[PDB]
Amino acid sequence: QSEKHLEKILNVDEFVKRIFSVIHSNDPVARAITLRMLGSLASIIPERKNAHHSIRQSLDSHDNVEVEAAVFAAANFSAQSKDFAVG
Amino acid sequence: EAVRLGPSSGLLVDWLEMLDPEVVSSCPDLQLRLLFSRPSFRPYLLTLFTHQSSWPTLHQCIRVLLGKSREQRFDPSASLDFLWACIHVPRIWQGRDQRTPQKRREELVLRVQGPELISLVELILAEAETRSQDGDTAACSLIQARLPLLLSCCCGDDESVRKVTEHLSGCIQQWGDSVLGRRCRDLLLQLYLQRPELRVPVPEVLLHSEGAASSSVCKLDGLIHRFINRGADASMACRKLAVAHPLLLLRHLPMIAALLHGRTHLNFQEFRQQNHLSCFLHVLGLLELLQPHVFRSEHQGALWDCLLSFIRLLLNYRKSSRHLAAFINKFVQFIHKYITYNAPAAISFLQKHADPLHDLSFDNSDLVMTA
Amino acid sequence: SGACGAFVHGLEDEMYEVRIAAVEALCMLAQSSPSFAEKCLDFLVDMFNDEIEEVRLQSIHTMRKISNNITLREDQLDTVLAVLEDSSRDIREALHELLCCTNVSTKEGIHLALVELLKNLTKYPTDRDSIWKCLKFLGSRHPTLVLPLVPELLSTHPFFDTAEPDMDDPAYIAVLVLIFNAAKTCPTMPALFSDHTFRHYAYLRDSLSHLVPALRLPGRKL
Amino acid sequence: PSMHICLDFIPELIAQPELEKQIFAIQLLSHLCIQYALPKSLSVARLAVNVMGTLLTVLTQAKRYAFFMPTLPSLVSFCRAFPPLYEDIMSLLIQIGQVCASDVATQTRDIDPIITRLQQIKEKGSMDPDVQLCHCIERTVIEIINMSVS
Repeated sequence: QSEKHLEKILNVDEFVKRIFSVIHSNDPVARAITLRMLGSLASIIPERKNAHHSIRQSLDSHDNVEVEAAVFAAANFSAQSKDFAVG
Repeated sequence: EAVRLGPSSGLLVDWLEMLDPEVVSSCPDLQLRLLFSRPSFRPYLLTLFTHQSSWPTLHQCIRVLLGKSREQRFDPSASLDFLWACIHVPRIWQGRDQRTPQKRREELVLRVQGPELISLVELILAEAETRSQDGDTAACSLIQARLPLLLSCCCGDDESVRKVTEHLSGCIQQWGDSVLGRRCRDLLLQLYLQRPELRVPVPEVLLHSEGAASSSVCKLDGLIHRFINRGADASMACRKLAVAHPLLLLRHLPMIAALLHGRTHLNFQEFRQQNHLSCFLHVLGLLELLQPHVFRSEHQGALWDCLLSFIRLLLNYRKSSRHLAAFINKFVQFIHKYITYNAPAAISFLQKHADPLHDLSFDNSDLVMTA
Repeated sequence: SGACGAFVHGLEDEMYEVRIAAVEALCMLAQSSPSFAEKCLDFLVDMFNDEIEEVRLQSIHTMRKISNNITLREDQLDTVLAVLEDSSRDIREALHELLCCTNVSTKEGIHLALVELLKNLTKYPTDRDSIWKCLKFLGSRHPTLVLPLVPELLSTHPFFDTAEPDMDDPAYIAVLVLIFNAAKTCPTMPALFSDHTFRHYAYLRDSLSHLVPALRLPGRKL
Repeated sequence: PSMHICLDFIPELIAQPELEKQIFAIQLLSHLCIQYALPKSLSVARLAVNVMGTLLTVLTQAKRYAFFMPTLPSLVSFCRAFPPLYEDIMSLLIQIGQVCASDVATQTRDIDPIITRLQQIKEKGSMDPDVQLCHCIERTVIEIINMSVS
């Protein structure tokens, strides 16, 4: 919802770390929510290689909602981040 | 199937998915001919039949397609990826952990019968003989790509034995030597397949499962030779694997020739315990146990000449012929290699012309000139 | 007829303005004549402990200009230690270009160079591109010398398969790209790989192509 | 994928006065070791081998049979997953075998599996429980040998 108030964040590294620290769990719904959150943040972190690797790994996962969340995050990170597009 | 409707064809495809829920519902022969024939909407209809047909109908289609029939009523180009999609249906793997199998042996497999697998391998080897513009390396790449499903559909030693014992005849577009040599991926220990591969003498870079054990044994032997209980399999298992499976040793010879390169550093050859007499004698015995492999085809000179130069450097840097049995064994091996083939001498003369000016004694002039 | 020296007595005699000309004549005579290198490489290596910022770079240059038909078994420690004594910001790239174009006799020198490059990385992460390029060149020069060292570089276990290293670690990506570059002409490279090595190669190859080459792994396609 | 956490209560499931709970714990640990390979899994497998070896001398024949009939494939999978345990398992097996060697000779039988020592395995009904346990031990040893050799 609050997308325009996203670029005015001072501490970005700690925020991204706290967001990404929950994608390593074994819960597919949690991983899907984390992927959707990362895709929602595709306007402030278009070069974080960890997010690209997570989206690449979880794109062909054995699930149904996690795959859709990975597709959404991949579209968001492919809008920007030419490197993610070519990858 | 008859009219060449260019733009409207897709419209007809709609009528194939609107008033026809199951593909094989009214007539099986016409649908099988439309799906698998001797066009453009083929992959879409294949995906529809894969993700919209019931399991009994799918098994029936699989058993009627992969059956023994020489009427060419099924395209193997579509049959291969159809089977690959039926094995990897996303409904079969719903929510389990992603990519955590056992690489030693796959448990979840698709069981098949005898004649079914026979017809499958027959059509696979038959369609891989066209080679319109692929060449030769692309055929091997396709074989390597389709080998996983071929090993997954059998999952048994009896099926592998039945597969390796079937060798067709002919001399044009054989393409069987590659499949017979691909047994190294399944860690096959059959002597018939090894004999067939040795008779074919086909050099292949296929990824083998038993190559890791051979590499580990070679590394352990090298470490034991460089350090001096680990010496048990260092000299007894290596030669056993060499006399049993010579292809693995021939393919591992690249990394073996790069070892024992400590002769240039220590030129004394009198103070070394085993780093200059054990590994050299071991590799000399390994080469002696492979007389039929030293005079083999090409793609092995890069290792043969390397081993020859290493032996020459070890003999020249010796403490004035500190070893008697090793020199005699090396001379006998060189004589046998020169008598078995003429390319070995033509390739080693460039080093012999310089090695004959170092000793200049009655020992190097042996081959340079009971019961 | 020659009854003089000026080769082993002209180096440690006076100021370095003549040492530079001496090593220049040395590399000039070694470039033309293919011989004479095996007996002058020792002298060219042992002249590094000269505590002069000029003779060091000139030694790097004369070794790079003669990096052909030469061997290196134990003379590497006297030529690699030029990066620990000081910063040498403008000499480090030359040393890395030298270490990649040369040949190594055994795997011990390869392991020494690798651990030294890892030390330089963990101590100076500001020149990782030069390290990756030199490792690429080293892997493309002689890929066989690293074959008996594959299970020793990366931490792997025959029956555990645990202790997964960090992805963005600048210490493991170097070894990964070195293995991938040495995996070109190796007969059976993936026979000793781990489980995550295949996905690491799949991610690095699709992200960058100037350092990771194309392979024929059974897991990948095309 | 959330089955590894069961390891954290596998030892607690072993220390139970019911033989069925112990058998189920041994089988679950066997499957977890053949699926997951971790040092903690190796430690729990070693503890299971120890508690199975110490239960051979505190159980009667009627309970020994029922406890060692299902739990031998567990040892087979432990050998398949953990090489360094081989010796231990072998020793354990030997012990159990010798125990059976004293149980068959006690009471007269109908098949006399003692003279069957000089027999080979043939690829691939109602009998005596001790003879059945002997045959199960022999079969599991054969499978362990075939897995380790191939």
